[PDB]
Amino acid sequence: HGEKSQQAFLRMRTLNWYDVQWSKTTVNVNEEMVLSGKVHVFSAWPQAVANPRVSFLNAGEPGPVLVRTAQFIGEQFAPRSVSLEIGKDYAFSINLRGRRAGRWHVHAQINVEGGGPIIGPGQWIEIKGDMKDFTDPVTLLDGSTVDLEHYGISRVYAWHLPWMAVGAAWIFFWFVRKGIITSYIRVAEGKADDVIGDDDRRIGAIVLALTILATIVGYAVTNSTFPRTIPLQAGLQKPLTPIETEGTVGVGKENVTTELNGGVYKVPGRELTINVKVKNNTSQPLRLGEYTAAGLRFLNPDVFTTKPDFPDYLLADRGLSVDATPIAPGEAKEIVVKIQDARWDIERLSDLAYDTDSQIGGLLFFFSPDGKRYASEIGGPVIPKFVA
Amino acid sequence: HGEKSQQAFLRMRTLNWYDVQWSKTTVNVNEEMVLSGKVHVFSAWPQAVANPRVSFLNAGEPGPVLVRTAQFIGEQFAPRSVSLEIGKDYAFSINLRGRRAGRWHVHAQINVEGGGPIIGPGQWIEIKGDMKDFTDPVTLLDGSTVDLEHYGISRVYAWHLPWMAVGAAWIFFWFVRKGIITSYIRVAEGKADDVIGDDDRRIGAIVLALTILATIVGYAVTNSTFPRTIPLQAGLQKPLTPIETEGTVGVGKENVTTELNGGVYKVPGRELTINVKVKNNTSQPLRLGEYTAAGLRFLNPDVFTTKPDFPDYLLADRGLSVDATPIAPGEAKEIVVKIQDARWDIERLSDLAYDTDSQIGGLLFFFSPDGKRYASEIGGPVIPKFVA
Amino acid sequence: HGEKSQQAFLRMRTLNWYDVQWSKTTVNVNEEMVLSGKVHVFSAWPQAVANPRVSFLNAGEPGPVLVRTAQFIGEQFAPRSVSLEIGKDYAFSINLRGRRAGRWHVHAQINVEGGGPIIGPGQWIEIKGDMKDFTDPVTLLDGSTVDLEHYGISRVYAWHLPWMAVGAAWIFFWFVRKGIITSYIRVAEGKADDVIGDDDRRIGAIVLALTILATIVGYAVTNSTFPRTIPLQAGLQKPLTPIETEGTVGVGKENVTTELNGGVYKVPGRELTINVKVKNNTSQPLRLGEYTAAGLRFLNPDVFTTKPDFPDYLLADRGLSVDATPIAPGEAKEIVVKIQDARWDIERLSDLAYDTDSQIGGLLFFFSPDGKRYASEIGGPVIPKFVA
Amino acid sequence: GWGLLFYPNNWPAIAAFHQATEQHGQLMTLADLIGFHFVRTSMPEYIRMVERGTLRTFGKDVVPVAAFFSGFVSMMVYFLWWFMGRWYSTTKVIDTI
Ligand SMILES: [Cu+2]
Ligand SMILES: [Cu+2]
Ligand SMILES: [Cu+2]
Repeated sequence: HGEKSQQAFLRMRTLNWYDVQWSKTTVNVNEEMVLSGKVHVFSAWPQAVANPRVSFLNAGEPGPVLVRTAQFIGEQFAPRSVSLEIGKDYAFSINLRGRRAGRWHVHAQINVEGGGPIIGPGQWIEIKGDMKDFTDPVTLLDGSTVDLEHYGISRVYAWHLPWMAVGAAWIFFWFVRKGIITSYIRVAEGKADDVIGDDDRRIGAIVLALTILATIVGYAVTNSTFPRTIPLQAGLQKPLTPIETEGTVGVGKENVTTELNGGVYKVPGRELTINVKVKNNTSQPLRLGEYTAAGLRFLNPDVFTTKPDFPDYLLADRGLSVDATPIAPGEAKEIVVKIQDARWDIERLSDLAYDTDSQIGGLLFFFSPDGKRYASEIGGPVIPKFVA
Repeated sequence: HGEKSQQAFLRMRTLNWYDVQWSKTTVNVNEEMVLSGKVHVFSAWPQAVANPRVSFLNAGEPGPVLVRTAQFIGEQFAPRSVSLEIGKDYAFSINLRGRRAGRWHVHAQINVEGGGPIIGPGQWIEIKGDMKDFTDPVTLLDGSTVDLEHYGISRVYAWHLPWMAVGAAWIFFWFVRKGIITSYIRVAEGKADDVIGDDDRRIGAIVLALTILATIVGYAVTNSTFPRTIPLQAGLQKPLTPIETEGTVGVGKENVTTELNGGVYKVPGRELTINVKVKNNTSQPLRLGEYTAAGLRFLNPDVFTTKPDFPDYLLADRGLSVDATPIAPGEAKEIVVKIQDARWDIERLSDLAYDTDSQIGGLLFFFSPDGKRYASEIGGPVIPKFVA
Repeated sequence: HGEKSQQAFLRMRTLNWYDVQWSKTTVNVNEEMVLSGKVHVFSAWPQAVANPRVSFLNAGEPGPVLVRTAQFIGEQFAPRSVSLEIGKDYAFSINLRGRRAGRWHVHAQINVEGGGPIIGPGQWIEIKGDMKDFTDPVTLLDGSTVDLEHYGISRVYAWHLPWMAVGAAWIFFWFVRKGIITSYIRVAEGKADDVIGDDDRRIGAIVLALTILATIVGYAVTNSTFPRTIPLQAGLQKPLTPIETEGTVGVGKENVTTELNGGVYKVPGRELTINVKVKNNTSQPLRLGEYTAAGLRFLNPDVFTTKPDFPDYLLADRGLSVDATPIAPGEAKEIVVKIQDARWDIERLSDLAYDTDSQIGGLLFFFSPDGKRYASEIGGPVIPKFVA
Repeated sequence: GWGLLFYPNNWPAIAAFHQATEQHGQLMTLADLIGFHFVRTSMPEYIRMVERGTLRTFGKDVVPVAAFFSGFVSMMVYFLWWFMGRWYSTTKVIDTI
C-alpha cells in the first residue's frame, strides 16, 4: 500500500518489475515462504531520483508480520546496501517466516538513496497460528542457539529499570527532605546556605561513589559474561551480477529493439495508444504479448489465452490489443499498441497529466511460436487528450 | 562576443567546434534560418570545469533578435538540459526566426553547469524588416492558434494594474484621513487611541472582505476560462546519440591517432610549433589539412587551395604549414606542425602564458586523395618562448 | 612507518602493491636511486574510502632525506594529482637524490583524496655523506642554472627582516615617547588629547608616505629583476594508461579467475585458511606461488624455492601452503590455501576482528612450468575463529 | 588599504620562485618544483586550494579582484573585531560562578 500516491512517471521510469512469485499465499506461524522476482533499471533514469548506486532490497509488509530470514539480490546475499546499474536486470529473492496471524499485503520493494522507495507488486498472505508460538532460532559462532525473538530483553530490563528506580528515589529523597516552596522561600531570603549543608554534600559524595562502583562492577561483569564481541557490520557490498540469460534487455545477437514514436493518453480516460517502431533481431517471428508498468501487466489475449497466476489488482489479461500479424525476423515494423484497462485509472497512472514530465516507460515482451520471450525497454513522451 | 576574455586553455580543452553553417546570412522578419554544427568533447576535460553531464545548447545572440523555434542536439529535440559524454561527437541544429532588424553576431554555444558557458563560432546576420511585423504563431492542444509575441499580456495588465491602483488608494486614503505629523504627535502624547476608532476598524474589515471576495471571484473566473492546464515541464533529457559516421574521433578500423610530443609558443608572438606523432590506421595516404582551435581554423594552403565559406575572424586559410609528404597507410611518422596567424593573437590564444595550465588542445583533420576526412584529437603541454 | 595502525580490511581492499624495487639500498649525497613498483586497484573499493579519481603518488620518507627529482605513474610524468580507475593496474617509478646522511625507511605510497593515504612496501636506505655537499641543480627557460636548495632565500630575508625591524622601531618609538601607565592616566583623566598632537600626526603621515614609497620601489625593482613570471601550475592530469601486459588482472584470453568461497582466520592466531575456486583460462598448468596483502608477500616454498630480494618485514617465504597438484588448463578446481606467518600478526592483519567489515582482499599469482606469472584478484568475507 | 597592499608587499619575496622552468614535458614554476623536490609525506598536490582557472575568469583581473574582495571583507571583519577587542577589555566583576 502507498504506491498509487506516487507520481506515475517516476514509477514507470525507475524500476520495471517482472516475473514475481509468492511461493505460498497461506503460511503457518514459523512457516517459510519465498518471494522472488526480477527488476530492470530504466535507462533514462529520472534526474529527480538519485542514482541507484546505493540501494537496499526490502519487503513491503505492514510490520514484522513475516520475519526475513534471508534476502539475495544480484547473486549475492544482501543484508546491506547494494549497487544497481542503469539499464541492467537483477534477480531477487526474499525468505519470510510467518509471525503474526492475519491477512497482509506483502510487496517487493527497493529503497534507493535520496531518491527514495520504489514499490513492486504485492500479494495477500494469510498467516494462521499464534504469535506466541513464533520462534526465531539463531546459531552463534560458539555453537550456542538463541531465540532472536526473546534473547537479551531480560538483561535490558535488569539494567534499565533499577537505574530509573534509583533516579526516582534520588528525586523523591531530595523533594521530601527539602521541598519546593520552603526551599524557594529560604533561597529568596538569602538563606540559600540553610538548604544545603555538610551532611547533604557527604550524602551526595557517597551516592556518587556507589554509582561509580556499580557502573564499574556492571562493566566488568558484562565483559566477563561476553568476552568476545564484534562491532556492528556496515558498508556497501561488492558490485552485483546482472542477469545475462537470453531474452533480457541488453543480451546478444537475438533481441528486440522498440522505440516510442509517439503516444496519446486520455484524460481522465483509461486508454493509452502508442506507436512503436520494432526491430526484430531474432531468428523467429514474434508477437507482442505484454506491456509492463510500475507493476501492472497489460496482456495480449491472443498471446495470453489463459491468464497467469498474478495478483488481481495488477493483472490486465485483456489490457493490450495489437494487430494479429507476427513480426518476421529481421523486419522493422511500426505498430500501434492500445492499452485499455480500469487498472490504468485505479493505479493512478492516468495522473500523468499532473506530473512535470509527461512520459511513459516500461518493458515490452515478445513471444515466439515456441514461447520464447524477448524483452525490450520502451519509454518516451506522451500527449494528453483532454476529453469531457 | 565575450569568448576572447575567457582563458585560452579552457577554451581549447573543453569543446572543439567543427563544421558550422548558417543557412542564411540575411533574413527578413518572420524568415527562418538554420545554424548547424558539430562539437567534440575533449577527452582530457579540465578539472576546473564541471562535468558536461548537465548542459544546454543555446544561441549566442545579443537578445531575442532571432526567435528560436526549435533546437536539436544528439538526434533529439532539446528544449531542456542534455548530457554530453567525454570524448564523443554530437551534431546540433538551431532554427531561428528573424525578429529585430539590424546586424547581429549569432554564435553556437553550450552552457555546461557549474563550469559555465562555452562559445563557438559566430556569424553576422542582417535582419531586414519591421519588428511590428513579427509574428510567433503557436498551436495549442485544442487546435487554437495564438501569437506568442502578444498572447497573455492583456490579462497580466488587467490583473496587476488595478491592484496597484487599489493599494495606492488605500495608502492615499489613510494618509489624507490621518496624516503623518498629526498622527505622530497624537501617538507621542499618549493619544494613540484617537488615531484609530471603531469606524476605521469597520472600514478595514469591509475592505478586507471585498479583497477576499475579489480574489475568490478572480480565481473562479480564471479556472472557468482555462479549465485544463499543466505544470511547467522540466528535467534532464534521455542520453544523447553521438556521431558514428566514418572519420570522426572514436570510430572503427580506419582512423588517425595523433600524440603531442612537444610544442613551443612564442610570447608575445603569433606562432605555435608542435611535434605530432601520427599513426595512420586507414587504407590511403593522408595529408594534414586543418588544425581546429576554440573555434578558429588553421588551414593548410596545400590541402585547402580555395578558402571555404567561414567567418573571416576565425578562418586562417594559410595558418597551417607542414611538409608536403603524405603519410602512407599503416605508417607512424613524426611531423612538425607550424601554426602562424594574427588570429592566434587577436583571439587571445597567445595569453596561454597567463593560465595556470600551459596546455593546448583541438582537432587535426587529415585528407585522402579523394577528399575523405579523418579527425583526431590533439592536446598536451606546451612551452612558452619569451621573446623581446 | 604508520601502516600497522591502519585497519586491515581497508589496507587489503584498496591497493595491492606488487613488484616493488629499490635500485640502491646505499646511496651517497647527490646520488640518485629509483624506487619502482606496480599497483592494482581492488574492484570492491570500500565505501568508506573515496573514489581514487583524485590521487597523488608520493614517497613515504621521514622528510626530505631524499629529494624527488621526478616521478611517473601510468606512463605519465606526475607532479600533480592523477586518476586511478577501479580494477586496473598502474606502474610507478620515483627518482630520489640523497640529501641527509642516515638510515631511513622509504615507502611507496598513494594519497587518495578524502579517503586518505595508502602506504606500500618500504626499505631501509643508507645515505652517506654531508648534507652541506648536497646540490639541487635546476635549469630555467633562459638557460640559467640555480641551486634549488639555496636559491631565493637571501631575497626572502632581505625583504622580510628589515620590515620587522621597522615595525619594532615603530613600537619602541611610540612606547618610549609616550609610555603605557602615563598614557593610560592621561586618557583616564580626560586628557587624551595631550597624548597625540599635530607633530605626532605629521610623523605618522611621513612614516606612511615613506612606507608606501618603499613598497612601490620594491615592487618596481622586483618587476625589473624578473620581467617574465608565470602563475603556479595546478590541476588534475589527463587519464592514465593502465598496464596491458600479459598475466595482469583484466587481460586477454589466457588468465586466472579466483573466487573466495570462504575463509577462517584465528583470533588471536597467525593463521588464515581460505577456500578458492580457481578457473584456469591459460594453455599451461599453473601452481599458486604467492598471496599478496597490504604489502606483505606469502610465498609457496614449492614454487619459490629461493627467497627473492624483498624487505624482511614483509617477506613470508614459507607463508603459503597448498596442494602440490598443478591446475590443468581449462580446469575449474577448489583449493584450500593456508597462510601462516608471524608477519600476519606483526603487521596487525590479525586485527580484522576489530573492523566493521570482516573481509580480506589481495592478489594471487599462479606460475607455469616455464615461470610465466598470471595474477588474479581475490577478496571476500572471512570468519573469525576465537581461540584461547 | 590593508587588503590592497598585501600582494604588492609580498611580491619582492615571491617573484624569484615564479620564474619558469621546463621539466620532462611540462612547464613549472620554481615554487612548484621546490614543493615537488622536497617531499612532504602528508601534502599531496590536490590539497592546495589554489586557483585552477574558470570559464568566468576575464582578461587578467585575478589579483586585483582578489585584493578588492579581501579589502571589502576586511572592512566588516575589522568592524566586528574592533568591538570584539572592546568587549575583551571589560573590567566587569561578577559575583557568582
Ligand atoms: Cu499493498
Ligand atoms: Cu560575437
Ligand atoms: Cu617505514
